[PDB]
Amino acid sequence: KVRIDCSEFTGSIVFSINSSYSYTPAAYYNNLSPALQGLYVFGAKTSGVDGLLVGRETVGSDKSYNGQTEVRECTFDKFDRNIRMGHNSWRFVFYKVNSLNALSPNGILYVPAGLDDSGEILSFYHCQFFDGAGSNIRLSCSSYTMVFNTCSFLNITFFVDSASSATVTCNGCNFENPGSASTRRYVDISAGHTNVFNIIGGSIVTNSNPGQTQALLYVSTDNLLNLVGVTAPYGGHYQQEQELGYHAFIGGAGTVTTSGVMLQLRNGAGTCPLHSSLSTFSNWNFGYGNLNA
Amino acid sequence: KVRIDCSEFTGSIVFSINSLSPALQGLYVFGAKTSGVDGLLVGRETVNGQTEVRECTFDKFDRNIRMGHNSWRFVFYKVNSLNALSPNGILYVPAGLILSFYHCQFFDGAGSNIRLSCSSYTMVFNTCSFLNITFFVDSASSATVTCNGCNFENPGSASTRRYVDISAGHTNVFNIIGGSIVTNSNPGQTQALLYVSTDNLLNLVGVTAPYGGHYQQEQELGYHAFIGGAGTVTTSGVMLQLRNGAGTCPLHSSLSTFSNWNFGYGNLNAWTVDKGTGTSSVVEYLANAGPKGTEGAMRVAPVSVGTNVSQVQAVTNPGMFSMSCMVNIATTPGNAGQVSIGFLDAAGNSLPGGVSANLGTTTGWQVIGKNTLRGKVPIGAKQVRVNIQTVAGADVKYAYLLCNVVKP
Amino acid sequence: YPQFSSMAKLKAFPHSEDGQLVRLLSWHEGVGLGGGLFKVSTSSTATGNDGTVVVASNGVRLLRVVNGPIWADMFGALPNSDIDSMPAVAAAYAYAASVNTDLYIGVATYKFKGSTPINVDPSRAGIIGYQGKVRIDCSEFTGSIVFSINSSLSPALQGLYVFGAKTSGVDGLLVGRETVNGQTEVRECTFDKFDRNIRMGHNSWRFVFYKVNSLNALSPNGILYVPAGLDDSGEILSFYHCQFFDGAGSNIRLSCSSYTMVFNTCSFLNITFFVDSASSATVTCNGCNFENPGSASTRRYVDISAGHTNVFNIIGGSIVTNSNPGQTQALLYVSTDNLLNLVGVTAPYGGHYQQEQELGYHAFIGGAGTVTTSGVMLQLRNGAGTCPLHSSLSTFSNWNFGYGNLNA
Amino acid sequence: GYSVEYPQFSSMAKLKAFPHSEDGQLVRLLSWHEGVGLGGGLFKVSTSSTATGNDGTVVVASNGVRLLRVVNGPIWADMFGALPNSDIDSMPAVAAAYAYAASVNTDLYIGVATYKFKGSTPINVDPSRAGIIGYQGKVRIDCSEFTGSIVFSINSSYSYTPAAYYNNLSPALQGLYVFGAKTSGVDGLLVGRETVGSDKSYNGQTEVRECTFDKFDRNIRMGHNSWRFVFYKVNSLNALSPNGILYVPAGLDDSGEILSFYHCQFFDGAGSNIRLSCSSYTM
Repeated sequence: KVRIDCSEFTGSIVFSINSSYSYTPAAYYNNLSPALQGLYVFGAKTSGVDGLLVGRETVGSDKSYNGQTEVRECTFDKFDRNIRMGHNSWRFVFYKVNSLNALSPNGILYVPAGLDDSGEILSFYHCQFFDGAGSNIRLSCSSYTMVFNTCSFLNITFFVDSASSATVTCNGCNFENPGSASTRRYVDISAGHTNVFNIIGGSIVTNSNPGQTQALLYVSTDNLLNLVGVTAPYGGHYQQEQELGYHAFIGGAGTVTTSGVMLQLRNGAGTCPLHSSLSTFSNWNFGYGNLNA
Repeated sequence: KVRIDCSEFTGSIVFSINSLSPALQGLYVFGAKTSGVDGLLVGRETVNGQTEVRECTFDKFDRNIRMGHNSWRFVFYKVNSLNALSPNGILYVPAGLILSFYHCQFFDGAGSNIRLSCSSYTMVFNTCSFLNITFFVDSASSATVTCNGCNFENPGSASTRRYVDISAGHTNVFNIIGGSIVTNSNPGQTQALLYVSTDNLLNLVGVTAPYGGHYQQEQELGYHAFIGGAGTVTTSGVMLQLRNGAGTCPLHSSLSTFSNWNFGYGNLNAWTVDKGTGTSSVVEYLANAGPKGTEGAMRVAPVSVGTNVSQVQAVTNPGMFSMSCMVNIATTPGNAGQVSIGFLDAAGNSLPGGVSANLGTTTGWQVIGKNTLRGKVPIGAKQVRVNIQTVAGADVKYAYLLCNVVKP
Repeated sequence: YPQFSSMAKLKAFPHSEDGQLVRLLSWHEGVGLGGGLFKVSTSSTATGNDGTVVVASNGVRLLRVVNGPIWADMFGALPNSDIDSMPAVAAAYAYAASVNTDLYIGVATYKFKGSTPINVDPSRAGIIGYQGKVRIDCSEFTGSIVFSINSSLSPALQGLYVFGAKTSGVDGLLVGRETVNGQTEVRECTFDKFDRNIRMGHNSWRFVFYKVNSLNALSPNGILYVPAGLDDSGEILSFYHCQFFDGAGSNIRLSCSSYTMVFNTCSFLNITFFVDSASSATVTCNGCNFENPGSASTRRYVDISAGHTNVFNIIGGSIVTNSNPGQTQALLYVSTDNLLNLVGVTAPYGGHYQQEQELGYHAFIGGAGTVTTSGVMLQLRNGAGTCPLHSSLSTFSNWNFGYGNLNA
Repeated sequence: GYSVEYPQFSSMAKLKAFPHSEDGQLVRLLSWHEGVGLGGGLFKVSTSSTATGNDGTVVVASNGVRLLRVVNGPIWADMFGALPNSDIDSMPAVAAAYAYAASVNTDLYIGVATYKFKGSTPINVDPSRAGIIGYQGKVRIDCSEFTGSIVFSINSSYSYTPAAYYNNLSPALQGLYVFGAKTSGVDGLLVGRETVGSDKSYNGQTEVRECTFDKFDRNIRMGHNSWRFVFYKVNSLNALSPNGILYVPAGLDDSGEILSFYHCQFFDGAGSNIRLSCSSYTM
């Protein structure tokens, strides 16, 4: 129950977490105690003031051994970027960490491209990511692997535009639009190649809005979206045909796979197919240029 | 940062845990790699609560962490284990005995590894990392290991050690879900980094299979693939690195798209042989003629006109594929021929997304298909057809025609 | 002094007082690097370079008051940052060459982006790390070559670890030019993860390589490539204590005719040395090691595969063969009309030798060329055994019954 | 004319004793030792820094405020208080300077002079991180009073990368005339390590250049992981041991690949010789 009011702080970052060692004793000590615990840290949405920097702003003379560092039971609120990955952002674990109401469009959680010695299993357990006023999560770094376990993504979009080899795994997470009338996507893998997004279990909740004019899940060419053990939602406000030209849940020219997915066959409003890549029938869109098949 | 120096401790084990605070928390416990001196024993050496070890590091013991007989449910959180003396020193579950690990790091063994040898034993790792160590599973029967969101890597290492080696027993299961498998370039990866033995299973879900130019697993297997062993491999939502400039390889024999791919039938069945007008062209099965000299091979020496050997099988979107071939050109006028992969719908119509690999003129056993025979399964595809074309006047042996379409 | 926090602020201000001294705190805002005193000149028409000559927005020149050496930070290079430093380093080198002084680069990591090569003119200036482990990250560079060395003395390049990301079509170092006296050296540099790490082009200068490392290239000729057609490059290419290793499929290929290369105390590890020049290529290796360390791979060490009158000399040094499943092919190959001379070196033997699979008989060297031996030693006390080297060294006539009879 | 560009301090002691209070302020150290005119430079005052003091590049004032040296180029020993031509043991200052230099992957330079090395603590050069370079090749190191097992060892801290990238980029030792007094048990240079480590040491491409080792027990001795070292213009002379000029003992691990010597002079006449006893060794 410690609250840190940073409304009058004008620095670039309030907290940074980075080891002073390249190997030992960091390989013995990082895991013994949390780096930050029990702190509710909030600002006043001042431009240029970030909450937490994970790693360092610039590449060090040597590597910084940050593996096994923990941020626990903390909230970062009303900063420009609440949590930002820097160099040497590897094997950090966030347990019961909340990020909310950030100023930047990437303010909830930002992983910029170009990071050195970063990307090994950035883990989040029981974390809450929330906004609704334009801030989102964006993963832009290549060869970056993140795991979210029992986390909540509320009124935000999870953007992945890494050039290559991003892997996001969500186990038991809930994606929801509570209170909001926004048509924003839940997950948007918009660029690069060999990017993988896994939705394993959890729930996808789609509360009614004026009309869902775009697909809530989007996977671009050469990327993969895997749905495992999850129920595909349906609502009468679903109007994804405005974007795609047809009534389907997922957009984009990437690939979707389905394992243990359920449909709401019991929904009075109806049910829709998930993605073009799951088409049962050949020449489904008459893309052959003829009527063959 | 509490530091427990056990370099002069001469006992069998330093700590034991036997019967909701954690049992241990906040301790760096290290030894001097003295033989017979173990760090942590979970349970007793001789034959219903939940207990936890958090925020501890075990280092430089014979066996850092060892499981014993105990009925309590154990959970590890932010535990490091590194640099042990015993070959099983990182973590050892002996035979004759759910164990859960969260954000634990098992690394820098310098010869020490993880070994699960206990039958009917279940282990779960979440957001853990296994670095410069091997994970052995030689349980007699029914061992289960599930790694969700974990990383297997060789950071800064030249070693060709395996990442996962399921080496014995039956009905042992190893699941890799999400996370990452990273293979930094080394002097040459001449053995498979994943191995699943007979009657055992390796399941890969939602993880990207890496590729690197240093991959040389054919030295062990006789053919270019990622996983060895006569067990079974399943894939669901697995991504292949189709745009990797060095190439891509199939994953396992158990995922072969085509029948009689290794000519283990003892014949050329399942392969459609079309000599064309070249009735004189010879297409024969040759025993003990492949790369290892212990496997079948198909020799094709066309005369006057080329010969095409093909096989078609069922496949459908969604899917990704990669194929490798073992080819030995004895002699050829020019380009010896071409291996090609095409897709068709159920009505036989050819579809876009076909790929081909030219055989060239170099003699001797060689891998074909690395950066050529790969891609995405086109939408609406219902059949996949491989065709092996050999030009007239060329004499070529073919072996291990391994294609994988990674999908459920 | 009047103070400006950044180059942008310095350029934007309307400087009007001739001779006035102003202080630049830093080239980039807040970094505290690249700053210094500048003198306003209203008469100067010198070309701006954003380093020693700054042209303000109003056209007034500011001339850097230099107290000491030129640093790339003075031209806007940002060490240990994700910003592209190549324009600043290129501009700094251009100034350095203009005053016939080497460009010193401080120890740090620099990112090279874009597609514009830097051409080092060794008759004017080299690029020298001062002093330590300087890293030049070219992973995002998309040009044909990062560095070229061409005039048409201090070393041209020294103390630099230059690496890419194995992007196809992006080469590391080109010595000479793409199209048709003087001596210059490349020393203490590492080239890593390019398509072709080092490629020879057209040039009349005698190049010497000292303590140069080349490894892990994408191209099959990626370690070191001497293409055919280099008629204008008549000088001997010399290498001293250079390491060519861990190619991950990349190799050395000499394809140019009438071309001579000399290697002294170099190591060729986990790579093949190819020579396929049409005629009159000469490679001499004195005190070199050819080995397959850590990977135990069966790939050939030396393959003189084509042409005529090509000579490969192995003088002293060592040929080491680590054990594998089976050495099913000869590690040394010399084709028809070519010559491999072995002098004062020990031929190795191992029980894994299975060269009869390729040759039909048990011998160390393959090919229909010629092998000579002077002062060569055999491992006569090797318990696994010993084998003959080559057919061309046959003691007895009609040894293979190639006469078509039993004569002799 | 009594104005100065930056606040000036005549010695390291005065710099540390002053109560620095203005964050970011640039101050000038005229010299490490008062009046000597060596080791000076510009320092940036930092009140936020928690970096460990080393009395060279990171200075901690008496009030705890850090002063950070503005360094352009290699590290010099006189930045850490090393004094030319002195009777005081210079090995602690050079060891401290090298420790920082290696920590930032930068070579250590030593100014032209004669230095005395006393005590018994060897300097272990990590060729993957930093070398020790005598300025203009005219550095003399008097080890007559050194009682340790070896003056210098050269061994990498890595088993593979980045040693495969860095070892070649600069010499491990250059421009040093190192001599002892033939006291038994004191060796000059150890190439590799004394004992087999848990992992191998990637020492390939490491260079000793323009150095002389003289009047030691064994001047140059090969240890474990002694592979692909190159010695250029290195001289070994007047050693005590019968194998003192250059000794390769038997039993060495991960050793023997192309140990190379260019323009080296091996001379004695008083009983010391070269002996290669290790198997599978190529020189």
